[PDB]
Amino acid sequence: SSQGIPQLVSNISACQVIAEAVRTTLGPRGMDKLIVDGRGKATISNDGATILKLLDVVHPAAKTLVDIAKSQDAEVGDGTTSVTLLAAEFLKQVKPYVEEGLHPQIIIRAFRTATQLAVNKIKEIAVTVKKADKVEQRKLLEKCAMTALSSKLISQQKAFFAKMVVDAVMMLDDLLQLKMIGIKKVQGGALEDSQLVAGVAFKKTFSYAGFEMQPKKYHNPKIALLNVELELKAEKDNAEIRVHTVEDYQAIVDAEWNILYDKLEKIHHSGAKVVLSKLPIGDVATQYFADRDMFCAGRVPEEDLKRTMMACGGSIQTSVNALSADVLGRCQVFEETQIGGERYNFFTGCPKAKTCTFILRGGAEQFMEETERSLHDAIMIVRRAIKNDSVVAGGGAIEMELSKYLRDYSRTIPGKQQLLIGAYAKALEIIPRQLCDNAGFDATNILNKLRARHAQGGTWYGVDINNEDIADNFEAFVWEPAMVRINALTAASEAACLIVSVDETIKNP
Amino acid sequence: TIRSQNVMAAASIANIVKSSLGPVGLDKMLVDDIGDVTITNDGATILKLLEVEHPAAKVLCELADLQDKEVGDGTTSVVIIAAELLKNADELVKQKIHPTSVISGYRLACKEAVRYINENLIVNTDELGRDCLINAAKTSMSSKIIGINGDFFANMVVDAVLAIKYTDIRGQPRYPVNSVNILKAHGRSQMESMLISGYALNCVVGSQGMPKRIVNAKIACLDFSLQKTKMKLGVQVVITDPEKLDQIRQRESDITKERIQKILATGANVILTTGGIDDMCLKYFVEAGAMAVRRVLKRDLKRIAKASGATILSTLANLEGEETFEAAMLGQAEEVVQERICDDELILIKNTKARTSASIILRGANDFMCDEMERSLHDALCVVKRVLESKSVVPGGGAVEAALSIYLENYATSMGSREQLAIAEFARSLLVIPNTLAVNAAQDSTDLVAKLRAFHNEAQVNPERKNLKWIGLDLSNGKPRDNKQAGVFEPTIVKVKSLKFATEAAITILRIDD
Amino acid sequence: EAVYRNIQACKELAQTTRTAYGPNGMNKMVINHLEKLFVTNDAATILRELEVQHPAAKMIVMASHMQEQEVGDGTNFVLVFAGALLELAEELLRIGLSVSEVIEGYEIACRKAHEILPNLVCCSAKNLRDIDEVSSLLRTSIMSKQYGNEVFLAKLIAQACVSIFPDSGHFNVDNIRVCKILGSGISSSSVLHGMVFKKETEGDVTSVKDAKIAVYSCPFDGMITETKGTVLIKTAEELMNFSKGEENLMDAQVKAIADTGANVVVTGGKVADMALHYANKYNIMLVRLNSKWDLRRLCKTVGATALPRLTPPVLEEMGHCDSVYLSEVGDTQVVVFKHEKEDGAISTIVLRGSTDNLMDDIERAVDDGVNTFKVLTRDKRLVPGGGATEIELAKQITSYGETCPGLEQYAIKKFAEAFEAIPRALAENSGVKANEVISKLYAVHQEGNKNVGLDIEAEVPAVKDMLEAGILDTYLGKYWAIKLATNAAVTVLRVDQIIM
Ligand SMILES: Nc1ncnc2c1ncn2[C@@H]1O[C@H](COP(=O)(O)OP(=O)(O)O)[C@@H](O)[C@H]1O
Repeated sequence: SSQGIPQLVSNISACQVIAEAVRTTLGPRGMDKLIVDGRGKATISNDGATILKLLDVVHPAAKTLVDIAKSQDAEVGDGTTSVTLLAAEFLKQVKPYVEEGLHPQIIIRAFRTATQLAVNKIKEIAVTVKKADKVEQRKLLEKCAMTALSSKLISQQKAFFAKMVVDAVMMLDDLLQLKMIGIKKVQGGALEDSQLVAGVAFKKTFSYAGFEMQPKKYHNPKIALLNVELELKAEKDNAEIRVHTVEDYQAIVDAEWNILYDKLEKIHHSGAKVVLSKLPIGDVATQYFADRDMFCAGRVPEEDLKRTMMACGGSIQTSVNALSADVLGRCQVFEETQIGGERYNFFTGCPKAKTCTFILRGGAEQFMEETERSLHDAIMIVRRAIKNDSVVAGGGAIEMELSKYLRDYSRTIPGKQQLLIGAYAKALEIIPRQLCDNAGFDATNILNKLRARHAQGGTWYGVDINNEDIADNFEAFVWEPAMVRINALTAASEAACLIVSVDETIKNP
Repeated sequence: TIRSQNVMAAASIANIVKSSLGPVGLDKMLVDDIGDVTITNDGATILKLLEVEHPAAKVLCELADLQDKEVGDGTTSVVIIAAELLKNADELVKQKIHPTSVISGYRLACKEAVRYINENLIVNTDELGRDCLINAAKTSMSSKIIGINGDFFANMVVDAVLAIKYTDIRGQPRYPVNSVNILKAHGRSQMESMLISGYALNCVVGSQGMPKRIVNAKIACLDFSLQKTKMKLGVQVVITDPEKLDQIRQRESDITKERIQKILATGANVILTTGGIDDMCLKYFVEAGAMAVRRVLKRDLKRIAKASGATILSTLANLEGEETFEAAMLGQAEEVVQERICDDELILIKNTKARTSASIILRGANDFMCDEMERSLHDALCVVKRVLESKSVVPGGGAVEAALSIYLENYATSMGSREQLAIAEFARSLLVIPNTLAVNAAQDSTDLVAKLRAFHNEAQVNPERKNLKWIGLDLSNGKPRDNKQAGVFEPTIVKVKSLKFATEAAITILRIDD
Repeated sequence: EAVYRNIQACKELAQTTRTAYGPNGMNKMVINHLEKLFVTNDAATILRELEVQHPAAKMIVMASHMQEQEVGDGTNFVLVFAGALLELAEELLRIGLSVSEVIEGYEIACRKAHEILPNLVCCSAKNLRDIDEVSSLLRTSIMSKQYGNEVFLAKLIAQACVSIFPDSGHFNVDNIRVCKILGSGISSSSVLHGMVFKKETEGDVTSVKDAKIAVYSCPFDGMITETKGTVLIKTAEELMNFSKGEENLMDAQVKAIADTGANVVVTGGKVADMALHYANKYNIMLVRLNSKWDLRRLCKTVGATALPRLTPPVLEEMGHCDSVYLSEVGDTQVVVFKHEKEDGAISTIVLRGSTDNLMDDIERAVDDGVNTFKVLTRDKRLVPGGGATEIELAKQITSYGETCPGLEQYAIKKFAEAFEAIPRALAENSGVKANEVISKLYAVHQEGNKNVGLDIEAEVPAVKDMLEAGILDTYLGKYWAIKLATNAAVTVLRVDQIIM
């Protein structure tokens, strides 16, 4: 490397390379990437935030871009791809100009003024319908989620999916990581029907006889949060006893199990009245728990424990300790409903209803995975939108609105900054271009008519991935929050200006 | 990829000529033959004398010289514009836009350029009625070398050229360069240069036994010749008779004296000696009696005959004469006066009736700055000839290019087809003439072209600033100048035709694919 | 040649730090020895991270560090000015000048520059302890480091440092310190008196205004558990006795308040909620965590013994800032140590930053701000900084060179050119063609105004009056800057060959 342009163009190339790790994953139907861990584990994730989190980045320019991407992930999470692509394309479109030899401080202040103007234009052109109280607006959020889900192309049950997810998120759910409000998918059954779980519970119970006669509908069960288990062959006593009678050998078989029997008796008498365990439990143990007039769930996932933390208000027990009801959580609903073939046990209704998860049953596998991503995206967008002051038309539209506005302002501003603002505006075109390319590779053909009709008159028109044709991205209920878009554009601008402000990289090994 | 190699070759041949664009353009080295190296900054010369082995450069330069020979100067602009649009179209092809798409786009952009230039930015041969100002600006910029004295050149040129009138198809008001005779002279104060509304020359003094010294109501168009040094040999060496080729020579001298007596009898006071007079005859006939002149310029002789409605070839078969001349050479100048003018013994003839021509005598000081003056006058007269003979003018410099670029970008944003980028990128590429002129003007192009774009946007978006449409740059300047107080101009016909040929060359060279 | 090879190191160092000179200067990323990545503008930290193997580079490096020792403002000016000076010295040696005569000319030109620079003083800080002037004075240093926060940082430094100048003679720069609030807006930073620390303190807020601090580094330890053999112990007595020992230790603390007077204590070791309710019943506070630098600086400033001992307070640790408090400004709770008396009335800035990488950069900005406040304190005289003083000195030195005959004339001329080389570097950083702006400003300085400087924020080469803009610079800082720059330059030009 060398001072000034020769190292800055290397930074340009590095930012292009780190873009290539995200370039094709922008759209919701964009290409997914398999990333292999050094342990030999194959992981699949089509969202740029997770990709960059798993991907190790070494080059300092890529390091800064990924750091800004992670800050945006902490901000929203989906904006990682957008901010990375904007930074990379800003750098790409200043590459011919910086290689020409103009000082990068010029483009620093050029981007600064351009993005301040862009923020002004966003705040001016953003519009609000909000007013979510009335039923019309409830079904407006419903049709928004429907447009997000449109890959399913189902009949009215499409709107039912949307209504269920919007209701689950609107019931007392604040802006959060959303991990507790997740979904599950089940084989068989009709996709027209599924369970609106009022909480979260265990995936599929076992074939034990205690399951069939399990005590459905606990009125207010106190819960026990265990991890240590009782099971066969796990432990034994190496005792030796000389014969005295025939009644004596039962001391050995007693010592093999007596501590376990007392342990289960006391931990069930602790004050809890339903018990969960992360490790497998024996059927014989289940029968003694039925002797305790009680039931146990083994092999529970750790996410069950975390959702119990944030929703059930419980606390970990993890062993026979804590023989008290004080540290135990509470539930308002419990049952078991074999969802088709899914032997799902239910314990739901919590001091905090932050999780009111859903379980899908549609008799397939290929649809409900992209369905998981689609519902994830829709339930995310509604909650981020309601918090923000205003919303703006997304999906490649507002990028073109800003591009047209900045082209018009660049072509009228004097001084060498106008070429730079024009380059900024052309670089801002990348999101429509990548949305089109990742969808049908017809980017130019649709982009030309899109820009032309956008310049024809004031509209929020953009690209529609559903039909590869221009659609009213606003009033087609595909949206991006205005405040989130300000955050994304400003973060991308700061990343780009910071990384193009640097001439040398310094090493002291 | 072979079309991309064509693109590289065209970019190379364009970069060869880029630095030569504009009057401030740098000179170029080019070696057609090992024996000599040529130093020229003229675009036509450098394109013609240079050749490039690559076929694409051959095609581009062949179209360039077609333009050069069929519509005049502008071939350097054609090469630069065509190859810049070529490289930019290659950039589009890398964007997976097929070559035929940018072909259609360039054709549509050329059509819209032809419509726009002829419609909105044009002058109706009147220079908006400010001819006595644009010329005043023009003389300033056509002649940097002169500097201080300035406006007097303009005030003479305007009427000295408007006094001309050629005859041609429907009688266009074209006023050629030769319509004015440049009389290099020096010795006096550098403050004036008397234009002769007509023509001027010098003749013998003392031997003026004829009324040319004073006001002549009527004049002649006659030639003249006197000889005693073997000018006319009616018999040749074919025989060796020792004393038989000297009496015909002397008798031809005597019959030439008879001829001039036949001429001086009719008078009419316009008598002009033709060429071939030996120096021995020149020193003889100043004493022996001659109504002669010191073999004044034969080009001036022809232009004088044209400026008098009578040429000696219409009555005589040659420029010497043995048959008696008819009265067709009876001239018709309104006024002929001899004066001790400009401290030299010139003859001054006013604007002769019928077909006429102009002239100037230089009131210069010393030889070399007056040579500079003789050069600046030629430049000013020729360029104003360009301006007026064009009979239609587009604002010169980068004004038309920047206006066309902004307008075509808007058109592309309002066209909507597969070649939508073609129009806009043609527009962006067409800024290369403002860019090249700014680079050659020792200025930063990113700022000058920027000001051009901003001015043209403000001019054609808000109609309140219609006059802001006429700012461009051609020469080293701190701020781009407007073409209404200033006067840098190019003929609209040659500019639009050069743009059309640049577009056509780009189309032809992109239609070659594999 | 050996001398040219020696000069080349200073040449490359000058080109390295040239991009970072002043406002609108190029940023740089430096990599810490532990591969920590952060971008910075301070050339001093660039040198801190940039290893300099070549001895001439080290010469310029401790020149810059001696500049740090004298006055922090102008540290990069020394390096770039020395680099330009060695560039012109290389030109002279290429012409054929002897090194000795080059040194003689540089020394005489530097001496007259020192005597004439106070003649370039336009005005002085006549009205210290008033925010209006001193904030504007700090503005130039703030913009020298960070250009996006010109006035806010300047005014907060004004309102802080004015509170640490009661003595009217002098003050110690350490009395202004910085504390860290991560994930926060830069504009939310605010000044507070005394040292403040973000991290939580155990016990309810009492804030005794006479809490003679019990000073310790790590009076408590982390979790341990004995193993009877290879396998772990099976008794809780090791925990019960530990809890009772902590309880009786703080009982002895509320006994030893008689000879120590400690309502507060500080530690780097963890304590549990048992210590929390012990403190609540004893009405004391205990800061659970501080960094090594924070603990050590607190140790010196409190003027009391500090040690990581599980021992009740002792007489040998009398607290200095006995009037302790707590605060929450900037939506983050902070513990406060203060003393009411004016002498050594330490204060701190609660620096609020969403990015640690930006946070240490604004740390460097505030450090240079307090340094230039020290410069104004020792000498109130101010000079038209921003290339105005550079061209003025260059013009005067050129006038000397043309008026003084002798072999040193070339040295005088090229020292003037080295002075000229600072504003051209600043113009290169700002993004404007250096030759035209230098020529324009130099032509303006030939008559009339003696203080006009170039406008960094304009695109076309522009020159604007410095006084009406208010980005003046320190007299004494510049004086020492040229002094050390020419001293280092002549020392590094004097050496003909480095030896293994
Ligand atoms: N807004 C401005 N316009 C012109 N010059 C400025 C401006 N702000 C600061 N300067 C000058 O730029 C100089 C840069 O010196 P610098 O190397 O940044 O000092 P240091 O690194 O020790 O903080 C400063 O001495 C200052 O005088």
